Amino acid sequence: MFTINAEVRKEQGKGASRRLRAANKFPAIIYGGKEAPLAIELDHDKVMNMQAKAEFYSEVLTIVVDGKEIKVKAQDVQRHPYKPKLQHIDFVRA
Amino acid sequence: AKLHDYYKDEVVKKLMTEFNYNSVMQVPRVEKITLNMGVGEAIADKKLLDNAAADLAAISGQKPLITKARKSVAGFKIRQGYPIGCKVTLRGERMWEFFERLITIAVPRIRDFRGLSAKSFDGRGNYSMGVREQIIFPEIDYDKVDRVRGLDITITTTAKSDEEGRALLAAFDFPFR
Amino acid sequence: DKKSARIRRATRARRKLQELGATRLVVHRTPRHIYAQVIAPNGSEVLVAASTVEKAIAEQLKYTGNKDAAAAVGKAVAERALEKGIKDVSFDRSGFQYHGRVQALADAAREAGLQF
Amino acid sequence: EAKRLGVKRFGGESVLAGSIIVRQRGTKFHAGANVGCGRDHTLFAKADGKVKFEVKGPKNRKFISIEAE
RNA sequence: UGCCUGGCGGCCGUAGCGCGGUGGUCCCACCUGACCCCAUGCCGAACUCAGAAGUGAAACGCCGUAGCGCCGAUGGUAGUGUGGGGUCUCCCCAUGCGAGAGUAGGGAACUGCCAGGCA
RNA sequence: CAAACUGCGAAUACCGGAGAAUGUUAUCACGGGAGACACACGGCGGGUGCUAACGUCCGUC
RNA sequence: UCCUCCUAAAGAGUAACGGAGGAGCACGAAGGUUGGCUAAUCCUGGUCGGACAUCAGGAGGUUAGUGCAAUGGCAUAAGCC
Repeated sequence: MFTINAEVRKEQGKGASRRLRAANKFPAIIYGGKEAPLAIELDHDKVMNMQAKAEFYSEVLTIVVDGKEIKVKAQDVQRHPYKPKLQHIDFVRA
Repeated sequence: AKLHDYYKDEVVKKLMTEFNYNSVMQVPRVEKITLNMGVGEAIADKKLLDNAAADLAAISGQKPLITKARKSVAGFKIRQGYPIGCKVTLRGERMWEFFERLITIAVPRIRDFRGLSAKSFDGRGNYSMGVREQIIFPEIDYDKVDRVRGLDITITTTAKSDEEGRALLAAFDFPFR
Repeated sequence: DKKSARIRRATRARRKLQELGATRLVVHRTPRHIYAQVIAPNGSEVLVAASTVEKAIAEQLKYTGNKDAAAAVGKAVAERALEKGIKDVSFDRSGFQYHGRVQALADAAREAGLQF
Repeated sequence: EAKRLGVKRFGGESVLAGSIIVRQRGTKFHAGANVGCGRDHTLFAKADGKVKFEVKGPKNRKFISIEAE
């Protein structure tokens, strides 16, 4: 019932993370199961608006990447120490 | 041997009957008996320690070994390596005859006989208490008495629980608490 | 525990012999049965071994565990070692006390034609 | 005076007999094969070959081993 | 050799700790006297001289329990070598290397030789 | 939270074995002839100082 | 005069009239060989016992001890018989 937009990730490293933060984006990863973990790049404002909901803590996330629907759950979320910005999120294929 | 035969004849059978044990040796088996003298007055005089050790050797079948100091404390003014007391490690026929001679006469005739405690245990069924007025024992006669002295009595058993100690007391018929 | 204490006691000689890098003979002693083997310097290979439980060497013995049985086992181990060509192995009595069956079997091995 | 400390010879280095590998104040390394320990807790080579570093034991202690070339 | 038991090595918290179950076919342990082999700071305390009288219990081998505890990714974060900039107590730009912790996952380990027994 | 704290644990530095490549052998040793034996400023990682510094001293460029 | 910890920036060395300390010892055993044992700390019972003489049992696994002040290490013990 929740719409999520995702983009493919083709870069890796602290330099890539800095580039995404400068371009107002931040990466995220999905891991779990026999499938190899993969990284997904997401924007900042739209993802913050998505996370603003109070039901995120107990809702299954439907990631739409490469025209495919994947149900995941965010067990751990990494947040900036004091600034209200997100730099990395973690998801599991539940 | 003389008491061991009767022990195996009746105590083992009654314990097995009451505890519905399956193993033949599940009945508790006595390991050893220790007779120590932790008076603590050996610092003032050393002859009393030798006299008490000689008395213990006479009453028992062996001469006790002397025990040195364990840990020094400034409050009690105790050094390291200074002998304080001795203990007798009763095993075999000596322990059997000594325990028989005790339980025959010595235990019933004690002043203020309130009865032994069945709850005071170390934690695995070992009964380690202390008895004063050493004159109660028959071997210590008024000829060799020096002063009213106490002793520590410990019985070592293969048991690992207080229920087995209670069963052993019941076998010993446990006059009263 | 007795076995752990025995192993720790034997560990001193076991580690000391490692620097030498020479094959050693060890004997495991128990009133029920006695075991013996000759350990290679690598510590994972035995050139020859025997056990008192085996009737191939216990057929002439009244029982597996006795002084005569230990002496016979030591003599057989020494003879097999000599015929195999052990080339002057060392001695290590598994951290035991050298007063009884171990002493008898060591004496038998020495008198069989050994020089240890 | 500043007492000299450190590992004189590391792993994979050819050494000769009587050559010290590491001179340590205590015992941070243990002698292995063809390695001897002196009275000053110093490990010296007992043969000719390369040196190797390995960790073993219940306490994960370090050992020094020498392999002949 | 399919399984069980004990010894000879590595691996040294994937082998460790707590709980339950099972074991005498073989092996191992429990036993009295020791004046005899051996010896006690007393004691047969340890070891040792007879082996099953019986047992598998104190201990010990094995299986389950992922409970305690342990190892542990990809990625991210902190940091740093190189040249520059800024509002030069510090931060950023391009690049290389990259933490800890945590998550996923792993696992009640495995492996070579010898000896006996159950076939 | 830590300079006489690490159940963990970087970048960087250093040693040794093999290696295509380059720097006029650029490397080392021997004998002779030397010079100085009072360095300053800036960059990088710290100490002292009051986590007052643009004060002071270290290793390197 | 010698030695120990930072400074001394994960090789080694590395300085200021920098920040902090110990010593001029000692053995005919406190050395060696072989065979054996293995701490401080708490609880249970204990005329003497005040919690803090020692004892039997349980936990602990080197914070004890390892002669000097300190550092590195020592359980296989370098600790004890």
